[PDB]
Amino acid sequence: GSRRYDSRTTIFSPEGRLYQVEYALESISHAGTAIGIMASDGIVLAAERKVTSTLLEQDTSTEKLYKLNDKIAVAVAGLTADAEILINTARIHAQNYLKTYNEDIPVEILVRRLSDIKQGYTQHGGLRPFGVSFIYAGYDDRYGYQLYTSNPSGNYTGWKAISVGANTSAAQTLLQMDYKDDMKVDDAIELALKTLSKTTDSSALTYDRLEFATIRKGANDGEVYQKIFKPQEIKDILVKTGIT
Amino acid sequence: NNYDGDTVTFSPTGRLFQVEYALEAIKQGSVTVGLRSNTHAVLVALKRNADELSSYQKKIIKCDEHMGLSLAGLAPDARVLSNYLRQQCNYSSLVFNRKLAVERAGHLLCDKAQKNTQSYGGRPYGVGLLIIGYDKSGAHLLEFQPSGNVTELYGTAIGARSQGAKTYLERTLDTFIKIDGNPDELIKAGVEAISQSLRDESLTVDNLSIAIVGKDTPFTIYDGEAVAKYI
Amino acid sequence: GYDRHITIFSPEGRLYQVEYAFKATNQTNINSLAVRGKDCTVVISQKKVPDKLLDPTTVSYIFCISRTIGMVVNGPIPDARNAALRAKAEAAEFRYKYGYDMPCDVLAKRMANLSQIYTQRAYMRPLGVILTFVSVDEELGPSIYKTDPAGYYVGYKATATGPKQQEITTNLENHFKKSKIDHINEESWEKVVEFAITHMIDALGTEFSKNDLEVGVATKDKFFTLSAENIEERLVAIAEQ
Amino acid sequence: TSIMAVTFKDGVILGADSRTTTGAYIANRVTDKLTRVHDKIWCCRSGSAADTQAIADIVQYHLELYTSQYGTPSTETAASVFKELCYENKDNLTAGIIVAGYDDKNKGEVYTIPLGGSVHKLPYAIAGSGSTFIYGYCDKNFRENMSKEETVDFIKHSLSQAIKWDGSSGGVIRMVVLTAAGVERLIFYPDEYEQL
Amino acid sequence: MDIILGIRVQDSVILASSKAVTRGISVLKDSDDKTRQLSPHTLMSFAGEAGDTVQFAEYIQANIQLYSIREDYELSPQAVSSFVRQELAKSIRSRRPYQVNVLIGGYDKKKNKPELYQIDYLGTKVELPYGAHGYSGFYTFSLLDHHYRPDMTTEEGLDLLKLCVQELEKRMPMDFKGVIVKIVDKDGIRQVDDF
Amino acid sequence: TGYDLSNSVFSPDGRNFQVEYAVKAVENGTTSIGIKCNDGVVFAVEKLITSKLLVPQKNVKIQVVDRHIGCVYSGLIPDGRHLVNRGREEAASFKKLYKTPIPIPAFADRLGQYVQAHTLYNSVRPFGVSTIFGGVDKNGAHLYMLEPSGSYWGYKGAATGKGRQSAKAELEKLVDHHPEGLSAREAVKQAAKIIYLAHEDNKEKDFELEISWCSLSETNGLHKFVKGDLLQEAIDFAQKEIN
Amino acid sequence: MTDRYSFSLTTFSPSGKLGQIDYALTAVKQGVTSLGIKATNGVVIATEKKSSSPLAMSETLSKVSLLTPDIGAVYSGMGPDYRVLVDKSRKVAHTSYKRIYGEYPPTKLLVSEVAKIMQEATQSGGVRPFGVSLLIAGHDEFNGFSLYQVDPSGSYFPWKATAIGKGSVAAKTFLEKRWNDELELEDAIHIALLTLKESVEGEFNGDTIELAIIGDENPDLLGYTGIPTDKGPRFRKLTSQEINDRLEAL
Amino acid sequence: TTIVGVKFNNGVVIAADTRSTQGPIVADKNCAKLHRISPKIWCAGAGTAADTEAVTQLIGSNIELHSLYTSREPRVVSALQMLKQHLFKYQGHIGAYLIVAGVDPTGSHLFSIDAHGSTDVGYYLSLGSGSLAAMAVLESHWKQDLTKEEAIKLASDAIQAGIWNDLGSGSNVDVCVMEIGKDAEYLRNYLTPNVREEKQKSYKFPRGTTAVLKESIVNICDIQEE
Amino acid sequence: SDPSSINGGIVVAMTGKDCVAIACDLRLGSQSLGVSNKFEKIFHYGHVFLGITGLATDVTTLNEMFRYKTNLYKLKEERAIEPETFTQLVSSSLYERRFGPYFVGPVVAGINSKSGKPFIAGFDLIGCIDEAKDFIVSGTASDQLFGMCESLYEPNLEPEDLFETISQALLNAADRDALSGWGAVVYIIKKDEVVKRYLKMRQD
Ligand SMILES: [Cl-]
Ligand SMILES: [Mg+2]
Ligand SMILES: [Mg+2]
Ligand SMILES: [Mg+2]
Ligand SMILES: [Mg+2]
Repeated sequence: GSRRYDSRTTIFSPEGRLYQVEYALESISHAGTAIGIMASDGIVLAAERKVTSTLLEQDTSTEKLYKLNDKIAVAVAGLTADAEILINTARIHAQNYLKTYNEDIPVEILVRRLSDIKQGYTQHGGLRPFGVSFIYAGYDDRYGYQLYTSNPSGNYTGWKAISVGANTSAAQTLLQMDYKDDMKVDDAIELALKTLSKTTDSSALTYDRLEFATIRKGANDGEVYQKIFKPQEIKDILVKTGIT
Repeated sequence: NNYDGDTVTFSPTGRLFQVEYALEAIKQGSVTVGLRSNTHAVLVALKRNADELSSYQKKIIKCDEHMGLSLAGLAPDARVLSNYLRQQCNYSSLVFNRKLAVERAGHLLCDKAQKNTQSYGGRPYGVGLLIIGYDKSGAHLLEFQPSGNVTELYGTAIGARSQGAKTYLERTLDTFIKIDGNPDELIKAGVEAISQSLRDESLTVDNLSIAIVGKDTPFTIYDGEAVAKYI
Repeated sequence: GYDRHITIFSPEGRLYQVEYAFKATNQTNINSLAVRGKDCTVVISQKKVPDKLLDPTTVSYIFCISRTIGMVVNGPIPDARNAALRAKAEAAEFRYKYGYDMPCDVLAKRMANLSQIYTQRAYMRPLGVILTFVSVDEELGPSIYKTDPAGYYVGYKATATGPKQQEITTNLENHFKKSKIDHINEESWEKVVEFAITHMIDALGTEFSKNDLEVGVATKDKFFTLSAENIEERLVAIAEQ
Repeated sequence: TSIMAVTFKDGVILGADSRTTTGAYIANRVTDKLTRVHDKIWCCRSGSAADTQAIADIVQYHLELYTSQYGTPSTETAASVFKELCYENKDNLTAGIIVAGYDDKNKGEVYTIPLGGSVHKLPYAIAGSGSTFIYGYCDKNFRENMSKEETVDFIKHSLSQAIKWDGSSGGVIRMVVLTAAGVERLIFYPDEYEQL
Repeated sequence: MDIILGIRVQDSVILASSKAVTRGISVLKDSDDKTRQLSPHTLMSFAGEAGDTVQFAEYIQANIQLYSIREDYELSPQAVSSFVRQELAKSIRSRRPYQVNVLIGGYDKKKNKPELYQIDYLGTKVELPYGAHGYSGFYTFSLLDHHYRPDMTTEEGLDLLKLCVQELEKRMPMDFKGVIVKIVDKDGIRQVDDF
Repeated sequence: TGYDLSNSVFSPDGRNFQVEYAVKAVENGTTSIGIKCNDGVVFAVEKLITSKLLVPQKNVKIQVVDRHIGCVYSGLIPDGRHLVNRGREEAASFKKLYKTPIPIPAFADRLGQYVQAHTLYNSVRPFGVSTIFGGVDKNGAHLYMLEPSGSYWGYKGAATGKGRQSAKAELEKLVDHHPEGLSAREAVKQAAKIIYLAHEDNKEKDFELEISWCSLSETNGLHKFVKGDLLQEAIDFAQKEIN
Repeated sequence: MTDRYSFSLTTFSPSGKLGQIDYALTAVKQGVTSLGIKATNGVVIATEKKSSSPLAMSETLSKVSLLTPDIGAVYSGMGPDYRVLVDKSRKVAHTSYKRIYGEYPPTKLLVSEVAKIMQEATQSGGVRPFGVSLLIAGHDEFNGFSLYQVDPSGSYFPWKATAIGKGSVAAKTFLEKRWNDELELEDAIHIALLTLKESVEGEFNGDTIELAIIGDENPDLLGYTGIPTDKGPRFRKLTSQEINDRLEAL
Repeated sequence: TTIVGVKFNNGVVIAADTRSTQGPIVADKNCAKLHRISPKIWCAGAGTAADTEAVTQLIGSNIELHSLYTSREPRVVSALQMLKQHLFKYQGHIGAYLIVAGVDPTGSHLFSIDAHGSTDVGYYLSLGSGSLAAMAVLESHWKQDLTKEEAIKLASDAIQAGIWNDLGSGSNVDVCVMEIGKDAEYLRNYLTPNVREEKQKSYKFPRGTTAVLKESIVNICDIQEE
Repeated sequence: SDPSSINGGIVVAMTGKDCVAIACDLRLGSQSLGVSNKFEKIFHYGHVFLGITGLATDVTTLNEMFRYKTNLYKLKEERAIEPETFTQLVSSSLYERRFGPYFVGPVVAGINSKSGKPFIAGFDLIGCIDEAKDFIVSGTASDQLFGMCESLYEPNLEPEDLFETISQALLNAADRDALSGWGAVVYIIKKDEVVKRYLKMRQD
């Protein structure tokens, strides 16, 4: 019958590894690099679009940076279509929590929920896992500014600075070298762009190949503002930091 | 070979190997004999033990006051099929106030076994059954195969070395069919029939199992010292 | 190589099970033809009864789907009757739900969508048949719409199906290149049937008796099949000029 | 409602009034209660207009699908399909239907299906609120094997009386004739049938 | 059950609940505690139909305790009250609704403020300086409307509460066998054992 | 290759090999036939006597559907019983809704669609039987034969099983020598002869003959088994022709 | 029976490739060329009507389809897969938007819904991916004119101009040289016809070319008058004659 | 509510009053009761106002999808069949009473529909609380072979009878004309015979008349930058 | 017993020259018993304002539901919902509970950010839209509000004049209803400024 054609997506190898998870991680290593850096006064998200065209409408385009709510955003590395399925689920979870408790969802609770959904596809159902790694940038009043990552296994961890996608080994070494705990957002903006500029597979880093976002308490008094940078604004910050 | 992985696959010569392998389980089972006259129907079964400390595996199951069977092969499969027969005999009595005809019981067993030979995921039954009974048309003996094939006979045998008993019954056909109104002589003929299938071992008091049903005789099973009279 | 057993893509972006279903289509070794008149649509098909023990009246590949729609099938009879039963059920349901007779082109689309599903879902196999639907539609007039195992469908001025479809197709093409119109300019359906049989004789290079053919005719508000004696009258008229 | 169907020598004729009421208000004075479920199988509807229209539409669908598979259905078969719907949904329906049809083998046949969903084959049938007033007249005047003209007169006179006494019935008398020759619609206006 | 009262003062919330349980003809118990601790700084008193009251209260308690363990964090009184409201608003359109009215008294450790929420079985929530359910408010609100100040001490709140209970004992037809009084503040929940 | 390991898979030819393998099981079975006569149909089957211990006349093979349809089959007997059980459900639901007993062409398609459905999926196996069936309805006598593929046609005469070639040749002679038609009683005699003649392909073991018929004049359009004197008369006629 | 294929037929290979998606893209590559160009006051989508037989009436086969009054779609790849996706896209525009908000969805969100359907055929049990790439052009009040490409994986991208299928690589280079941000709709149609001529072998006329625009509101195609706020569809399919008129000024 | 439908030479016209009520209170004085199912199929609804609007939009939505699927302009009989089967299934609980009219490739059509699922055919129809007043006018002035101008006149006169004589109806007359081979013309407020007279007095208050406790700016803007 | 008059309360909305106003009382009660004088019945999602009268549990539930839905709308659409669009969403959401409805009387008020056009709308408990040019009323004193608005209202009132008109309409209507009062709020809404004013009124 049908058993003949079953790939068995949820089995261990003899070494105790999950085949499909490992192969999905291999897929993600070819995706454009995304970086997150956490500072005392905010968080930076920077990400590289994959080899673009001059005829691509950039100002209406979104492939890397997504808003989950007013306090939490994500950077994507992997299959964009897979990511949008999970992103929509996460947006719904955040609203479910807000309706139930009348408070904004704490960052970790949202991260744990999405990560549990990823885990399920590795243990039951016989379906392929989601080929996506997320960087979560967010703020709540318990832990303040937070960075997390999750991968197709459904495992998640917290970070001061982290990269996903292509050249993460090189990127992580550069971040580990220049990162300091008392760093500020404007310094973190510069570090993120400098790291992408050195790790990129492209010839030069220009505005049309980048997506950028900041989460600042640089919002008038005790509140948080998300800023998804416009193409012209990415062009200006590239000149300011002296990359173009 | 490449066509024996499941029951849903014919071979190039039109064979169903999973069904044939299920048939093989019956041949490994212990011998059991069935025979009838015009007044009575008898089952004789050689029970098998695991070792000298163990009991002898029961072979005969009562289905109703007027019907029962003996098994050879996977015993749990006989329990499933006999339970189904008990229910069907029971449905007939409760709904129609009618004792289930032995022939109709054979048809129901055939259809239940067939469904397990044409669908994916399932497996054939691994047991053969000899059903005896007395209904409105007299004494009856049936042979069930897990292929679905059910056959009405004067006498037969299934299990290991069953060919010896089957040849004896084929010779004695004209004699034992005439044993009317004499239960003891019909059992004697059945005990003599099953003896043609024995090697190295003989019929002892905890080895032998006999069942009988007839005109004024409810289906009853004899074990222990109740069969010493026939040893 | 299990990409050849179920309907998934091969490395070339092909669906082999769909391609092999197209090959099953010619297993009966029968050719069919359809043309449009002014007021009618005619479909003819070869009839072969190879066994003397057969009842020839039951051997047929033309189906009356509804009062207005007829369907000829190229492919094995089990898959043909499967498609026929479903088309009949769909046509009847349509009339019940939407209050008017299902158009020929709409039924074709529906059956084509069902076929498309078999090419995408693994547990279902394609049907090894090509379905030619004919009618005189109340809005579009004479109509020929043909469906295949890939889920493709389109309207036709005229069409042909079977092992020798190309010979018939080219013959029909050449006629319409001369006349420069999209139909047979004839008043009566009898003469449109005569045109259809004549051009099949020309294309295949074979003569036909009354038992060698099978004919279906669609007019306004009804589709019907001709008897052997109705076909004989048609053959006599062809021979007499 | 005043509805009836009558078998005669050449086939069967269905008859009906045209009045539909909501209490004492006549919601439609020119209603067509004679309904086609197949070419030569028609029915007369009485009871809830929603129910009988819903039933007749389902039957028409069933017989259209029957025809595509098995050819022309018998009048008995059409009556059976009506019965199945009326019997199995008796709790939720208020429908009294008379089924009339013409075969060539069986000729004219009439089946009546009252409230409970039972079937009764009859030489002629009457139903609706107005039928109560013409049980006497119809029983005295019906003969088997009447001519077309005699049967038209019998129905015209019968429904005339039903209309005269039943406030729920009125308007025009519609009729449908079912024979080998085909299907003929007839209509008779108040100025004609009131002076009978 | 019968009378449940609440009052939010300067630095604490005080809940008072009757002790009687009546099975129609007889008073079966005169020491019943109509309250459940949901978290270290959140208390819920309840009244309504028999069985459903305790079943609902313990169900809520289990859920809040589950949240506390999962997150290693105590939900704010506002968040707990919203969760409870939703459960009752869900319940009112169920096959058989919870016939339970509650008061939620909590001390918010983040804002350093006491908070009192009144929720009825329909899922009707209001935040109040003082509240009640049933007929309790009909007898006590005129006294609370007169004497209440937002800057009252806990001792002044207890005294105003005594005046409310005295008026209930005078004008109510039912004998509710006194009240158990509990205080919710920055240090948690405690019971006043002499009232 | 591998196209023959799973049902419903098209080979590069456009063939379903699993259905073709089911035909091999049919060809391995005993001979069964059907003859269409003037006002009805006759069915006959070869029953191999494997042993003396088989009770004569007891293991009945031909099956009735409703009261007017007979069914016989060659191949896997349980598969045939499963198909007849479905046929009995189809006939019951038809009569329930439409009142009239199911017409034979209508019944033929019900079996056809069901057998065809077992060629659409790999989760089921095709039927290992060819079924000869028919009876009398309002339009007269009808005889059908249905294959594992779901394919069926109407027949003047039909045969299947191990001795089908022999039987077919005998049936073809009857069609040629009787264009006007055959009577029901003649058809019973001829059916006996053809089974006896077809038994040459199964000559090792002896057999038991079983005949049934539906005729407008002889059985009032109901299916009945040929028994007693009429069966013996047919056996005598058959034995006379082989000698 | 029952669908017993409850497992994924698309899985990751050791190299991280999703084979079935790659193979679906290969099927799209074999497909007939289709393109889209965005102007300041409109959008144009175009393709070749590759007729399978001259006896076939190619007007009965619509490669360019109306999804909403202000949104249209064209494809390259497997035609039948496209046809069912158009059916699903038309329905989802109503069920998940118009029946909720009382208005037609904006282009980007309808594209998002179609993308989701294509993504699910890449992960759900017992199905293969859709073998098509779509180009979807549309207009809505707050986003203006827009053009999107949707691939078998479910991924979608906005374009100023692009091409998919057979001769897409050459066509995209041709479009890069001609496109600017000051093009009027008539200029974009002209460029579309020029670009499409390069990938067409045989006849090149109004009967072999299918072309539609998203432009001004067409009150003449509304079918009713009396409601000032309803001004008609922005989607319009050009006629055979209208295409031929612009082929003389070519 | 008063709604009518009238057939004429080359098409069909429907009309309605513009008053919607909640018991004896007028909720809206200029209500729109003429609903569009498709460009050339319009219906007018009486009964539960949410139901008539909801059932019209559902069937209108499904009619649009059907039209796209079949590449044909929608038919009135399709709208009728879909509406009656939907309403029958809900056994009268969906309280929609409709007059459905339109033109299609088959011709011009006029039907009515009761909440329980029954339909009828006619040359002139009326529904709603003012249907008896309207039907009185229709039965007095209807004839065969009416012109477009005569049918509009008759339809609006029938609505006026409902406006003046039925307390459930009032305000203005809305009309929609559907002619074969033409665009359907929706004539909103075709007649306006109920304008309120000028009041005797102005009730504009002096500024500062109302006592105020607190004032504050409401932040409707999103969280700001910097 | 009647769910729509257990808790009491009223909402009124009006249009003016380049502005809209929406107002409500502050009472929540259990029939005769006054429970709260701070129960505001007007909410806003971006620049769109929603007033809701009726059963208080459903008032709270629907606010939470429309906050839920308008937040998801904004994330997907990348813009704030408009009054016309939100009106359809309210109608759709209410009708989905056709045979088990929320016992409420919603009122929408706002200015379209692109056209600048003032907009108001009202609904029955099951979704029927009343889109009036002049004014919308809702609640246990809707009869009284209809009487006030019909005489006090005139078109094209300036923002500060509209405030006086709607305030006097609410106050005097509430004082003739036992289940309305205990305070009041008035929102004056212009294209890019909104002023909120609490009114002084009798507390019985
Ligand atoms: Cl479809
Ligand atoms: Mg498949
Ligand atoms: Mg009368
Ligand atoms: Mg008051
Ligand atoms: Mg008072």
